[PDB]
Amino acid sequence: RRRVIGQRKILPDPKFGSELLAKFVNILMVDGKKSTAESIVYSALETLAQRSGKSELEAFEVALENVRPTVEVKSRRVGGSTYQVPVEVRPVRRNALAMRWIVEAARKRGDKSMALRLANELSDAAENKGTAVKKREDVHRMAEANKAFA
Amino acid sequence: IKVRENEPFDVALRRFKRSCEKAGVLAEVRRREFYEKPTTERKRAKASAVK
Amino acid sequence: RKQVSDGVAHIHASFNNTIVTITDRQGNALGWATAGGSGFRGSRKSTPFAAQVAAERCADAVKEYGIKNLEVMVKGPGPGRESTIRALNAAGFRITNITDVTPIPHNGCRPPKKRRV
RNA sequence: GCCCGGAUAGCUCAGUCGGUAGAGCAGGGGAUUGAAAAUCCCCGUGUCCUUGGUUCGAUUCCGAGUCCGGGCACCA
RNA sequence: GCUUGAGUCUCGUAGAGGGGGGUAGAAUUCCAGGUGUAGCGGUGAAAUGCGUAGAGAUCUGGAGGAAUACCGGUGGCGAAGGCGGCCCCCUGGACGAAGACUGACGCUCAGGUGCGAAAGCGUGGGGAGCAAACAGGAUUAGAUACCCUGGUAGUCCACGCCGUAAACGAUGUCGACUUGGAGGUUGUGCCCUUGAGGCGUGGCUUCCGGAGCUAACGCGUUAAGUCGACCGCCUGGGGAGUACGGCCGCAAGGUUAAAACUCAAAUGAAUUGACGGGGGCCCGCACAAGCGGUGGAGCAUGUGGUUUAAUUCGAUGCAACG
Repeated sequence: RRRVIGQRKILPDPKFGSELLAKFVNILMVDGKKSTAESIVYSALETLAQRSGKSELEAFEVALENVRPTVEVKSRRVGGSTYQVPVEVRPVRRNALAMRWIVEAARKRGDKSMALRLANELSDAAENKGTAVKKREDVHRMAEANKAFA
Repeated sequence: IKVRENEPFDVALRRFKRSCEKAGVLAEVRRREFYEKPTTERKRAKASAVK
Repeated sequence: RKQVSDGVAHIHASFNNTIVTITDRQGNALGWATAGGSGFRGSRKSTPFAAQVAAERCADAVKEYGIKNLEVMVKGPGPGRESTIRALNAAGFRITNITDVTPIPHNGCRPPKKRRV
């Protein structure tokens, strides 16, 4: 409610050691079976070699670029009815949010297996594909697209 | 109400005339009139202006 | 294809809507804009940042001439008395004089009773 | 007695070149409510008025009957 | 006889006091024409409505009616009701000051006469805006409403009628007394009048408040305090300001004004609290931020049903149902 502290410092990736990738595995994690999450994403994250052939590291961030929004809505119980006054999105959630769309939509892909069903999505991310990239504009069509209230 | 300035700039000066008329004597009209409602509320709001 | 060079611009600022027409010196229609015609309708308009995109649409219909300068005629209250003039200052136009031509009588006609909920 | 029309869900009604028919309401089961309503979700057990016929097959098409409805029964 | 009550005269002062006639400027609507083009208008949204037969917007000219921004005020005038632009004409009252004059000619007042907001009525005018009725659109369970688009009487004028209002200060008129404080408006005397100004002395008027008064709230020199003169009025609530009769009215209806029967109260102020689709300030995984669920599915469990010879009794809003 009124509580005001700090964020929960997360433990970096099991290898590259990166908070950005840390909360990534967590957002992807399920049933506290964190192990699988690693062995499911940490693989597809490197399986990019077969998909490219080099130091697959920045590919992740570059892939998220096509999935990084900067405007969202927010209904407000004002003016009798309910406003929508859209507002941008700070970095703290930009990177986070995206990760959800990248995973929460990579599951309904319906491919070989979550391990790979995820990999492909990354390539589709930077190359614009799947609901992951969709959600962006499908969301932007509200904010910045309806500044009439913003 | 009449603005005019040299050296192109959108400073303002506009809200200066916004103290004699403007959206006030406007909304004053807007809806219905008053009649007895004013002579009364005009002489009660006056009570307010005391402290 | 007349090249009026300079012509005042009326800004009919109202509540349920706002419309700006870039008329000529004498007062001839050269190009008018409209919030209702600016995509969003219903009532989503009104708001200042919504009228600005309207009047700015004139620089697309009245640009056929070459208005190098122009005045501004703001009439009636509402979210579009400032927005309009602003958008016009960015559109590239100039300015010669801002003024409010809102109809302020002297207790002439008796306004409508209306509203009572 | 005469001519014209109606008869379809519990009510009021819509409907079909002939093969398995619906709406508003009421009814029922969920919901939400402190509880009722109002509102939200899901729900038709109709021998299509009777009796003859055409037909492979009739709520539908043909004849008749009851009932209701409209009109009429006048010169004398 | 007298002059301080009351009145007359003189000279000034302020005023939306009244009746008549003019006249000005802003805005609305409408008519005509120019420009220009697909929207306008409206609402919480919408829709009716108006738009390609060209609206809206814009500009020019014209017609007409109503009301007079600013000044405008805790202001002023009036018996009350009420009365706002500027000008003229006819007219009433209030107040001050040197004074001069009359000489108790005064106060109140049943009945009586007259004046009376608005709505309404009659005859004849007028009619822009607004707007009962009425008609559409919307809302809603319904919506003979609030809201929206229209709109008739009416609102305006003359002349006559109706006489009511929370016609309220809910406080009759006239007079004399009784601590104070701050202010408003208008007259007059005076002060290096050297000033915006400062000191008094009258009229009217706001706010606070002492004694006292009051059931309390509160009133408090403009009294609801202390007294005097005259008048109107009240006697529990409902029934009822109704019926009947009279009077008045064109008609609405007004005025005067019961009973039967019925209840044990009706009522006034103030106190405590509860509540408010009242206000201010707060806290709680209350919300917002996210993580995972329930609602669908199969199975478990309980409950309401339904059934049963029995389905033992209880638990039933959050506080009932592993």
